Amino acid sequence: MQQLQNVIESAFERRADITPANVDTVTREAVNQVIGLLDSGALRVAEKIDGQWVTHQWLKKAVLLSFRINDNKVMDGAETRYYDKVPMKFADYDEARFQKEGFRVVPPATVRQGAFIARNTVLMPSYVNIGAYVDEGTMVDTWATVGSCAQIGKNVHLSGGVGIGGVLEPLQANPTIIEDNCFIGARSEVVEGVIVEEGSVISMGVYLGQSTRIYDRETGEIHYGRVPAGSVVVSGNLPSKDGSYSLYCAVIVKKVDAKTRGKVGINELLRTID
Amino acid sequence: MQQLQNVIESAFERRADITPANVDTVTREAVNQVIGLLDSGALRVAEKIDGQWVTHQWLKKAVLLSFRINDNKVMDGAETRYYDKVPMKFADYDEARFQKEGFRVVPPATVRQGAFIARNTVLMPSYVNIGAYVDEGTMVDTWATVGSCAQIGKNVHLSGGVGIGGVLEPLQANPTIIEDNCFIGARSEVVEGVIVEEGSVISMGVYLGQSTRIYDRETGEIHYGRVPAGSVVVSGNLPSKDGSYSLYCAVIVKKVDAKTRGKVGINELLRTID
Amino acid sequence: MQQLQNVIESAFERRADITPANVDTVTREAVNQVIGLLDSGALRVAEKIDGQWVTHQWLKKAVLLSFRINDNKVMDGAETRYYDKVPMKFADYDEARFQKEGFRVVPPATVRQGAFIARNTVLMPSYVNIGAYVDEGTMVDTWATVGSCAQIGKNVHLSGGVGIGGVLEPLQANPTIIEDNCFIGARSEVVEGVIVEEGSVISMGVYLGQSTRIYDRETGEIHYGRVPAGSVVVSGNLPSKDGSYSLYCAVIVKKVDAKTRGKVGINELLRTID
Ligand SMILES: CC(C)(COP(=O)(O)OP(=O)(O)OC[C@H]1O[C@@H](n2cnc3c(N)ncnc32)[C@H](O)[C@@H]1OP(=O)(O)O)[C@@H](O)C(=O)NCCC(=O)NCCNC(=O)CCC(=O)O
Ligand SMILES: CC(C)(COP(=O)(O)OP(=O)(O)OC[C@H]1O[C@@H](n2cnc3c(N)ncnc32)[C@H](O)[C@@H]1OP(=O)(O)O)[C@@H](O)C(=O)NCCC(=O)NCCNC(=O)CCC(=O)O
Ligand SMILES: CC(C)(COP(=O)(O)OP(=O)(O)OC[C@H]1O[C@@H](n2cnc3c(N)ncnc32)[C@H](O)[C@@H]1OP(=O)(O)O)[C@@H](O)C(=O)NCCC(=O)NCCNC(=O)CCC(=O)O
Ligand SMILES: N[C@@H](CCCCC(=O)O)C(=O)O
Ligand SMILES: N[C@@H](CCCCC(=O)O)C(=O)O
Ligand SMILES: N[C@@H](CCCCC(=O)O)C(=O)O
Repeated sequence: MQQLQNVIESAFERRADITPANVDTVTREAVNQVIGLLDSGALRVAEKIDGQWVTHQWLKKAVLLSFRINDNKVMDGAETRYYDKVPMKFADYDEARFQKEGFRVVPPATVRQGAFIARNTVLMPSYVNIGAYVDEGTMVDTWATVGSCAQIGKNVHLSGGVGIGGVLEPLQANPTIIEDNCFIGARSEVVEGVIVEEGSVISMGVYLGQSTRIYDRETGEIHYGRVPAGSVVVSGNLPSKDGSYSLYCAVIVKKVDAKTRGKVGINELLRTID
Repeated sequence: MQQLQNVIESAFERRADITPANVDTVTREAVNQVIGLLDSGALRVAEKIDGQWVTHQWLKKAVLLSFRINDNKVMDGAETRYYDKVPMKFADYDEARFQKEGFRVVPPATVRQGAFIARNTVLMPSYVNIGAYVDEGTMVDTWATVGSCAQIGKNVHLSGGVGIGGVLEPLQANPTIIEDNCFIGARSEVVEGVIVEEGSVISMGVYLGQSTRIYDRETGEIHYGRVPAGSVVVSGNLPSKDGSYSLYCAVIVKKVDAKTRGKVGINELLRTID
Repeated sequence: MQQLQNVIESAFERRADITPANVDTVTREAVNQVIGLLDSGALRVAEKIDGQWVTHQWLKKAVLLSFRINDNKVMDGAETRYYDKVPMKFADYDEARFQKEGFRVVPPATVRQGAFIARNTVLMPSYVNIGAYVDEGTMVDTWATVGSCAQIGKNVHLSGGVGIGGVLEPLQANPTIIEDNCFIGARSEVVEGVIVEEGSVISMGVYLGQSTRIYDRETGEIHYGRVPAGSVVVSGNLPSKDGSYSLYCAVIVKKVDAKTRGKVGINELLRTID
């Protein structure tokens, strides 16, 4: 990986001057290799280590560079045409590979090459962008989007119309991360490297970014950037000092319980069979 | 229907042990028949009877079982491939059938087999899941989603990015129902068997589930699970006891009037011609 | 343009009696010409003149008439079929034209014919409807929608799941307009001819329509229908007179600054190369 990491970090510095025509064979083959590993799950943009999520910036750099080294090509849709430079992950798969890989892909769900999809996941019509990692047993419901380099844990349920922030535009320092066993309610959005800790339940229409106050009504504590494991979060507002208006905020109303669990469970019958 | 209802309710009990390989010819043919009837409108998951919506649980059971009896197959997209077990409703249609059926399907709108689409409807790019029923003159605007088994009335307008809850995952007791002549504003969501009574207008960004308080500012009455016919609903918040924060709620601000009607009308010129 | 404007305004009056069969060759060829010009950018539905946006109603009329003069046709998807009357903009393009045109179209992004897409734009999977105009350097992120006749400025960033109001259904007087250099946050919606003035930043989950109060906490001034240039807008609520509840509103919390700019920048490396 040093043999790759090196070439990669070298080119990034020259990013604005590289183009699909002036790029040297070395750098091209390397970025190519790195994208192929992300696509495999062999490498991943962010990892939890010693109980801390860490970002491998050189891997974000390679994702970025792929856009400088590759040229667009016409892609043939059936009733229309496309012109883009990132290949479709599943375009070369056959039943054997799909069977071997063990996930379900509902038309017209789409995934870019360079994204990792784990066994036993179900992708309803949705989008998974380059460099993302989607772990085992997770469902990505209709019109949801897993942003560039985003990290989705095992057994997570991303409801309909949910958006998980990328790192490409706007440019971001760290990917967005949703830990294991979380449920993200319909039309909610999690962006800007916010971390939703495991086993948490985010309600519908909840918008979390670095400037969002996650208010714990119990303790009076206000969080920023992260949702403490096992929380149930809903939309609310906090009043101005004069009380003349109030602004949006996320409110932790309680810890997940049986009652909550009743409404957010994963349906095993929909998962992979034997 | 007893000849079908019977086999169906028998297998459901053995749901976890059935698989596409061990399933007996009988049960397979039956589930198959039942799905074909839902697809026709001949049967429907929930029906209003004596002015009460009622759920036919055995029909929800068959929808569920279809996922145990059928195996995935590679579906050929143009630029990509899919692997799933529910056929595409329109894959076998020709102009004659489309002409005869009388609705409009805008690419890349997609509908699963087992869903009923009525005459004179317009599907912008969106998703309609198995077992759903969409009645006459309704428009499903861009990126909207009609969840599994959901019931949509006649002349309804589901705006852009609207989501109507399914019953598959999370698993639900009753489907979500939107009665006739309702207008659901952009990016709103209605889930968990909530019922929106006829002629109601839901504003943009309104999220309704069983735990959502639908507050009538006029009467002071708080509803749960249903929107009284002819209401105009918008987002709001209710203050904590200490007044230190407030939480999301839906507010009935008034009864539909000419003024309202001015903003939510169906455009007949877009509907079917002669 | 008078030779077209004339025929157009004549037919519109007879809109309900025209059909794909009874329509005269003249009116057909004209509507056809007018749609071809909108598609080219040669004509546009709304234009800023003397620092005021103005709507060319006759052009909205032609868009409307196209739905009366054209008949549906089966469109062949790969795994499914469609039945509609507005052709796909890119169906006839080849690499040369795409290269010449200079924008990027990510599968399965879709655009109707009669919509203008400018050089150096990037369309992630999304929808651009007939008569819309999307200016230079703009990005339309995943699942966003540019409504019928909507006007999007240069270098604008429409985030994921964003919806920009159309004028077809419900029927609208004026198109929705987003001026140059604006950033519209994830899952927000701008409809009903509201105008977002240049260089403004709309946060996530902000819903703006004619009845939305845009409250300036600094001045105490409440706007309706427009976002003053350079504002940063977020969701909030305003309290009832009795203080027994509060209702949704948009709050201008500040003027764009370096801090803001840090979170909303366009990524030039993603744009067109040389
Ligand atoms: C978060 C919930 C699970 C509710 O938590 P719960 O049921 O365990 O707890 P409750 O006791 O009901 O609520 C605790 C407090 O929170 C408040 N609360 C809970 N949920 C709330 C909500 N959504 N809005 C406002 N307040 C809420 C309660 O009013 C209560 O108030 P208080 O404690 O002060 O008296 C629920 O609100 C929710 O968000 N469910 C998820 C909905 C969802 O996303 N469903 C997916 C849609 N299904 C589909 O198939 C869609 C398909 C598609 O769109 O494509
Ligand atoms: C609900 C409305 C129709 C407004 O109701 P109305 O116009 O009949 O009533 P009003 O008199 O304006 O409002 C009554 C009260 O409700 C409040 N109110 C109304 N609408 C409100 C809103 N959206 N937000 C907050 N308050 C609102 C008013 O401020 C007023 O306050 P009060 O009475 O206390 O003084 C409107 O707000 C609305 O939601 N319209 C629907 C918007 C929509 O979904 N459009 C579809 C978008 N069009 C497209 O083409 C999108 C395309 C795509 O996304 O793909
Ligand atoms: C508007 C912001 C940029 C924040 O403005 P800022 O960072 O310049 O200013 P701040 O100093 O943080 O905020 C000023 C005031 O507004 C409040 N505020 C700011 N943003 C807020 C928000 N989102 N919610 C609530 N309050 C907010 C602050 O709390 C602060 O309060 P006060 O001044 O009274 O003390 C941010 O909130 C925001 O909306 N960012 C855009 C998020 C977004 O849409 N990202 C796109 C997602 N990225 C992807 O890749 C998605 C992919 C996909 O979905 O497909
Ligand atoms: N907000 C998105 C934009 C992706 C752009 C991808 C492309 O240009 O191909 C993200 O950061 O992931
Ligand atoms: N929330 C959605 C999930 C559908 C899953 C369909 C599938 O697995 O094929 C619903 O209940 O309708
Ligand atoms: N709300 C949308 C509906 C578009 C309908 C287009 C069609 O019928 O083909 C708009 O006004 O743009």
